Amino acid sequence: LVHVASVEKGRSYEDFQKVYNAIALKLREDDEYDNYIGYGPVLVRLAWHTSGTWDKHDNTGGSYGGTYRFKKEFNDPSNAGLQNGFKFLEPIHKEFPWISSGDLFSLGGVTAVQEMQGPKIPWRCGRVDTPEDTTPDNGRLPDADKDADYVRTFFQRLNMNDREVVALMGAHALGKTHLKNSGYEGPWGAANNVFTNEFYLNLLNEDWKLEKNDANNEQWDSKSGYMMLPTDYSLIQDPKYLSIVKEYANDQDKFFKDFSKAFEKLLENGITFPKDAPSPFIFKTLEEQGL
Ligand code: HEM
Repeated sequence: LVHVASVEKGRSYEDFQKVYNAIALKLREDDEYDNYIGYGPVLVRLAWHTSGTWDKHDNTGGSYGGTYRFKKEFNDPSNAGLQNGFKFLEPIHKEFPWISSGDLFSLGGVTAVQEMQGPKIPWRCGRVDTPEDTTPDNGRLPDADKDADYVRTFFQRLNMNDREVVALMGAHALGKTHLKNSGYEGPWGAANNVFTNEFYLNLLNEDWKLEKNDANNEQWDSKSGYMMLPTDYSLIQDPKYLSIVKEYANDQDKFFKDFSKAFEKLLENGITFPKDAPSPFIFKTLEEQGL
C-alpha cells in the first residue's frame, strides 16, 4: 500500500503549535491522573501502540490511518489502559477538528516527551484517516514475557536495529505497569514523569530479583521499588544490547539524540512524504514560549 502525506488544508506550523500547546496545557492541568504521574506516559504509550502495529512487509498498520479510533483496535487486549489517553485527546480533537487522528495520536506522543523535558522530536504532518476496513488485526504489538531474541525479531518488522530498539525502550523510564491492564505491576524508576536515561541506569545499578507478581507472571523487582519486564531485562542479558545500554547510561545527550531519531522514525514508518512537503516541525515547549 502507498500512504502519501497530505497536509490538512491550509495548515502550517502555527496551527500545529497551537495543537501542541493545547495538549501541553492539558497535561499541566490534569496533573492528578494515575497518582500524580499525569497523562504524559500514557500518551507516549499510545503513540507507540498506534504506530507499532506497522508491518514493513506490506505497509499495513502504522500511524498514518488513525485506526485506533475503531472498535477492533480500540479493544485489542494489548491496548488496555490506553482508553485513558484517547479520552484525554477527545477535547483536543474537538477544539481542532481539522487534525487527522493519526496526526493527533503521534503529536500527543511528541508533546508528552518534550513537556516531560525530553529531547526535541521533529514531527511531520499529513497523516490521513483511513476507513474501518484498514484497521490492523490484534496481535501485532509485543509480548513482555519474552527474551532478547524475541525482542530483536519483533522489531525487525518495524525496521528497527539494535541501537534503535535499545533507544526506544528508554521510554520505560516513564510511567508504570498496572496489574489490571497488563498483568505486571510497578514503575521502572523514580522520576517517572520526567524523560531521562534512568531506565538504563536502573538496569545496570539495581539489584534485581526475579519474582512472581499477583497475576502469577514473572518480573524483575528491586528493593528500591522498581521493576523491569522480562523484555526490559533482556537488554542486559544479550551482549549486543548490553553494550548499548551501557552507552546510554553514560551519555544522556547521545540517548536523547538517538531516541529522537528512532521515535520520529517510528511515528513516520509507512508514510510517503512528497518532494514539496513541509520540512519537519520542531515545536517550542510551553516553557520556551513563557506560557
Ligand atoms: C518489547 C517492547 C515493549 C514491550 C513488551 C512493552 C510492554 C509494556 C507494558 C506491559 C506496559 C504496561 C502497561 C500497563 O500495565 O499499563 C508498558 C507501558 C509503557 N510503555 Fe512499553 N513496551 C514495549 C516498548 C515500548 C516502546 C518502544 C515505547 C515508546 C517508545 C513504550 C512506552 C511505554 C510507556 C510510556 C509506558 C507507561 C504507560 C503508563 O504509565 O500508563 N513501550 N509497556
